[PDB]
Amino acid sequence: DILLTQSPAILSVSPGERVSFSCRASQSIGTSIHWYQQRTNGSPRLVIKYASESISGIPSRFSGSGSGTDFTLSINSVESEDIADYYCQQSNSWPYTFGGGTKLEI
Amino acid sequence: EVQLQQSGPELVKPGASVKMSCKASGYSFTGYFMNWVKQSHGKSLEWIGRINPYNGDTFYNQKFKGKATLTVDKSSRTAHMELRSLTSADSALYFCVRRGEDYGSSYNYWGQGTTVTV
Amino acid sequence: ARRLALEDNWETLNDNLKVIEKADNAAQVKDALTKMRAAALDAQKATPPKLEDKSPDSPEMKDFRHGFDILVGQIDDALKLANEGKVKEAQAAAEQLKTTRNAYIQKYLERARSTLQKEV
Amino acid sequence: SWRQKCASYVLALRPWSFSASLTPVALGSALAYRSQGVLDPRLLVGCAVAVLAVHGAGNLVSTYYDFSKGIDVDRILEPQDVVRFGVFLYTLGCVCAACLYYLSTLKLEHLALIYFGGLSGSFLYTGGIGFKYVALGDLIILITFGPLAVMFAYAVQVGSLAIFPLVYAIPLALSTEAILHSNNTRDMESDQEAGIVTLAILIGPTFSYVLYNTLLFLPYLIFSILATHCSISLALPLLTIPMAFSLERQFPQRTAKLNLLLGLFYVFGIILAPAGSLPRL
Amino acid sequence: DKLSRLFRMHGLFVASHPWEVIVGTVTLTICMMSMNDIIILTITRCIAILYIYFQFQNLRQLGSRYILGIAGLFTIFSSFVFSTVVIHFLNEALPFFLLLIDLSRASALAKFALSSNSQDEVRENIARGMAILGPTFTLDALVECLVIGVGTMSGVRQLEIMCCFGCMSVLANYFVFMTFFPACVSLVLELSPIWQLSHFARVLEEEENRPNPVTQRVKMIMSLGLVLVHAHSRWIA
Ligand SMILES: CC(C)CCC[C@@H](C)[C@H]1CC[C@H]2[C@H]3CC=C4C[C@@H](OC(=O)CCC(=O)O)CC[C@]4(C)[C@H]3CC[C@]12C
Ligand SMILES: CC(C)CCC[C@@H](C)[C@H]1CC[C@H]2[C@H]3CC=C4C[C@@H](OC(=O)CCC(=O)O)CC[C@]4(C)[C@H]3CC[C@]12C
Ligand SMILES: CC(C)CCC[C@@H](C)[C@H]1CC[C@H]2[C@H]3CC=C4C[C@@H](OC(=O)CCC(=O)O)CC[C@]4(C)[C@H]3CC[C@]12C
Ligand SMILES: CC(C)CCC[C@@H](C)[C@H]1CC[C@H]2[C@H]3CC=C4C[C@@H](OC(=O)CCC(=O)O)CC[C@]4(C)[C@H]3CC[C@]12C
Ligand SMILES: CC(C)CCC[C@@H](C)[C@H]1CC[C@H]2[C@H]3CC=C4C[C@@H](OC(=O)CCC(=O)O)CC[C@]4(C)[C@H]3CC[C@]12C
Ligand SMILES: CC(C)CCC[C@@H](C)[C@H]1CC[C@H]2[C@H]3CC=C4C[C@@H](OC(=O)CCC(=O)O)CC[C@]4(C)[C@H]3CC[C@]12C
Repeated sequence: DILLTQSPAILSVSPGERVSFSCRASQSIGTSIHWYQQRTNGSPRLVIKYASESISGIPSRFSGSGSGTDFTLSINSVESEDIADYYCQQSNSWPYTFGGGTKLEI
Repeated sequence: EVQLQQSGPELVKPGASVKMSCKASGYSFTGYFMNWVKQSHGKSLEWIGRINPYNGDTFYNQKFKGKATLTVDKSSRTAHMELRSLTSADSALYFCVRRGEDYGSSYNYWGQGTTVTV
Repeated sequence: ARRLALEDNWETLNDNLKVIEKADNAAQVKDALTKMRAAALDAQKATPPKLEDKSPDSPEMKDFRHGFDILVGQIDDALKLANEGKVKEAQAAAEQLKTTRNAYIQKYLERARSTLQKEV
Repeated sequence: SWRQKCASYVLALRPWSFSASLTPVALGSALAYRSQGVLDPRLLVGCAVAVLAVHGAGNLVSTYYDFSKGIDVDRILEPQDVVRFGVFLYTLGCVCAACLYYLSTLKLEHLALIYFGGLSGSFLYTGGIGFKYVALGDLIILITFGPLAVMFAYAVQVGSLAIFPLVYAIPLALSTEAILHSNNTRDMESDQEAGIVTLAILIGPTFSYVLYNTLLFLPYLIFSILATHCSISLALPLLTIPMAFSLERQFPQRTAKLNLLLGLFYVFGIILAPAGSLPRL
Repeated sequence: DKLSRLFRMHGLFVASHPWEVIVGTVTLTICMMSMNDIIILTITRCIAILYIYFQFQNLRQLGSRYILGIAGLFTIFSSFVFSTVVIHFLNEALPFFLLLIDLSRASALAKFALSSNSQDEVRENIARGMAILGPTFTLDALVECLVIGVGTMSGVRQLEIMCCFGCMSVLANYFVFMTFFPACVSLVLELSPIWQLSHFARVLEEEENRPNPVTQRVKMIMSLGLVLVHAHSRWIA
């Protein structure tokens, strides 16, 4: 079980400003991370796959970066549709383990 | 356009068994795996396991080896999961989730959530 | 033949440990310890495949040699402890041999064997 | 992108793929050149692709079985990507075979007989073996896929079937078995724990050691016979025997490489032979 | 889905009317028949009987009599109809026949029928078995017949005869399993509920009767290729 960790627990932001999360792994997992966005009373909705490759249908503000152990997802200009919980998942070794969750706020 | 329709909420008693259906419609059912994820209270996603629909070759997570056994219904396009010997800790949402269409995609298509209550 | 010989030596070492564990007489144990002496001295020459690129004047090689030295040391202790017919203390020495084996030898041996097969 | 799937195209290859696919075809064309005296560039590439396709398609049959226990590059693989790739490869093979028929002067009944009967005759008796008895049923594929690739390559060039191209391809048939057996040896404990059965598990640790040496040292005896009795040129593969001794002492990257050297020197032996110095040419 | 339903209908139709179909089949065979180098054979006849006995001893493990009795009755009629056809298209051919006979699929369909619990349920079980084992066997009987059939155009006489026996073996073997056998297995269990194979078989059946997809897709391409080889060799050439 590759234990994943995440570093603001609750992130307080303002509309327009840039934000950044940090899914720091315990082991070296190559470039295998996946960032899901779960809103209130909804399902997880894939945003970035393998730490950098954007998903067709997602707004362009979602941009992933980093490799090796430290990974970072960042949004440039948050809207009313970005207030949600963000989990990171490794698909490198089995079982696949999720992060903790980074919640947004106004 | 793939959708994974899922069963409704289930109220049960401790020690019972429950069965959840994920009616996968919109694609060749026997081509992809059918994974399962448990979202407990406190918002912590855990991977239960997977099942190959063609054979029925399951492959579980070592934590969920005892109390979660996946089966498949190839006739009606329905993947099942049976939770046995329930306790207060197993009240959670359960998603069915499969991979993207092409190679080198991660899990796009999720279900909707079966709100199990003990 | 190296990995095969290594495997044989290791298995015969377990076999010797087991016959010592199930022994009731003196002469058997008295020959077993000399067989262990022989097996250990044969395995001492058998250098690990993991440490081939480095010269024998490295700390790890001295540690490997010292590990084998503390094995044979306890075998020698078992000789001078069991030559008068007392097998219980020799058994206890064999039990401590397991601990030092698992401490260095077995960890290293289970590494050398793994390394050897991979190249071939 | 193309690279993320180029990393997926290594899924249909094994360490013994070069020795089983491409070395036979190269030998067969050398035989055809040494026998008849005219060689075709186009047919060589066609044969080279037609054989690799059928080999790769057969490797994916074994790849699909590795989803049973969870024995399975750095991407999430599903059992649709294997099926789609196996189908594509085999279709590529058949298209290459059709183009070879059109270009060459071989009769269609014989080209079908070899290609569909021999090369693609594996698929008939696999599917029922299960994930345990794959490695055991693979010896039988490697014994027959080697000589038939040499004949296929030879026949397409010359324009009729022969019998000697099977006899000339015994050394290359044995050298590939050495790689497969040596690979099965190191995975003995893991396959035994997982419930898998191979030859090396069935016969034991020491009989494996005898079999490995037999398969390693027979080719050199065959070349030693052919060198002194038939043609002095065909002693060129005996320049690798110091490596074979090193391999016998250290007991599959080294084995796989030895096969490549043996195969190369064997082909260069066949080419450099004097006119009418080799049997049945 | 569409083929499974069709084979279901066939299975149920044959299972429902045993007496008429078996008489019709035998009558047809009567109307067919009564209308009008040692070393190679030795090695072939030595290996073939070993293969048959291996398969019988594999069947022996189940621990039931009726499965052996039914598997035995399939063999006799397949061997009989092959003898009829091989006489009509002309002792020494049996070594190649006994290699191509498929007793696993004959046993499987019987095991489906033996897991029943009532005389009405047996027929529905035969139909359910037929639906799973119909397409899988038809495709194999197609491929193997075409693949052996390509050798009858080669030129070599021994091979041209050895392949002809193989083709007529596979076809006569398939026809029996489709027509005669399901009626026979229905009728034997009809005239005789002391058959315990439920709890063991009812889990493994639907996983076992699944071949490899990578094989089953390649067989269709091979089938489609061989049809062109044949079609081009016969008519156009
Ligand atoms: C190996 C398997 C797939 C069986 C092979 C089946 C063949 C009998 C078929 C496949 C495609 C066929 C055709 C390939 C091309 C020619 C020439 C073509 O007409 C041309 O002159 C065009 C030539 C060109 O420019 O490519 C008409 C059909 C014909 C005679 C056919 C000959 C027989 C072929 C090779
Ligand atoms: C060149 C040609 C003519 C050689 C003939 C090739 C096959 C008929 C042979 C090669 C290996 C054989 C056997 C090797 C040992 C096993 C176990 C045997 O019986 C079992 O134990 C059942 C287990 C299972 O298959 O799951 C059935 C499959 C298999 C692969 C056999 C099936 C027939 C096989 C594939
Ligand atoms: C290898 C080739 C020659 C045949 C491969 C396919 C057949 C084994 C199967 C496929 C569907 C079958 C069925 C197609 C439709 C007819 C008519 C029909 O007969 C009835 O029972 C009357 C209608 C009814 O009451 O259902 C159903 C079964 C039957 C005889 C079957 C005949 C055999 C068929 C063609
Ligand atoms: C005799 C002449 C005048 C007419 C030719 C008709 C038939 C010989 C053809 C028509 C449709 C064919 C197919 C009908 C369905 C089967 C099963 C089918 O499905 C599978 O088995 C796929 C694999 C699987 O599902 O396990 C594949 C083609 C096949 C073998 C074919 C067998 C031969 C058939 C009956
Ligand atoms: C599409 C569906 C219906 C399946 C097709 C498979 C078979 C029903 C066909 C395809 C080609 C056929 C033929 C292949 C070559 C001939 C030669 C022919 O002549 C001889 O061998 C000498 C004896 C004589 O003079 O008849 C006898 C029938 C036979 C073996 C046929 C057997 C049945 C075969 C294999
Ligand atoms: C389970 C398997 C191994 C048994 C079924 C495979 C047989 C159908 C095959 C294996 C090798 C074959 C060949 C064995 C040797 C002979 C003689 C051989 O020599 C010639 O007659 C040359 C003729 C010419 O020059 O054209 C040609 C092929 C032939 C008839 C073949 C007959 C059929 C055989 C026995």
